[PDB]
Amino acid sequence: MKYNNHDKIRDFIIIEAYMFRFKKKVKPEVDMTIKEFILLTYLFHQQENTLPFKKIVSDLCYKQSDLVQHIKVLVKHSYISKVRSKIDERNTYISISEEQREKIAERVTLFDQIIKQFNLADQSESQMIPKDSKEFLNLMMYTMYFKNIIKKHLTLSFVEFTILAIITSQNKNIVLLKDLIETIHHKYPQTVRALNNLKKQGYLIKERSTEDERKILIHMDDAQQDHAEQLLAQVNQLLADKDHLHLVFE
Repeated sequence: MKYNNHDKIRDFIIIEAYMFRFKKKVKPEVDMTIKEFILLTYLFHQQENTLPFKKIVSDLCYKQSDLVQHIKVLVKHSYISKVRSKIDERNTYISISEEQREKIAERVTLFDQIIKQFNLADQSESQMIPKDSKEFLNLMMYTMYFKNIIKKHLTLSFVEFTILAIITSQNKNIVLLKDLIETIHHKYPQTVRALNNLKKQGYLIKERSTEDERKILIHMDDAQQDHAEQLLAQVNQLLADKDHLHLVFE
């Protein structure tokens, strides 16, 4: 009861789910945020001992407003220092001394270990999963990139799209709502609302059994299958030849 296709959409679904599990287990046990670990990973992997802030804003998928504070946190904690631009004085440059690059390196080595240990304790079934900080960074950026594309070219949310894709790969087979909810990382509220909107718009059928009214059946008829197919096809095109798993490094 999974996404039965080996395209880039499958990549997103797998990674998005992995990131959910990772966050769930790690965020409570560690005081440094995941975004903070990713910023440090980025900063570690690049030669200049000094860079323009706008370079970080452009290289990663985070909005600038979501970076300003974590830079402050990283600064406050001596991982980096900030210098004002001598040209457009409203701009900023981040500097990394030999002493700071060392504090960063150890911190990224810790992240490497956290990822490794998580993978060992996790149902690491797929080969997709990040193996170290650099890979984690890239795959995390892919989920953000995938999501931006969804809201730019479609009217559906990324959750509704996930659900549509999963059901579409069932080739007309009937799926039970509770089997669907059990298989995905998304919770009941979000899932049901996604299905109700998908039904309403006409993407799929959501009906109840007539003898065992307890079961909620989800599936698509010929027409709907066809449309969904085209749709998954368009999206896969949009993500075509982009080195989606290496948007930042390598």
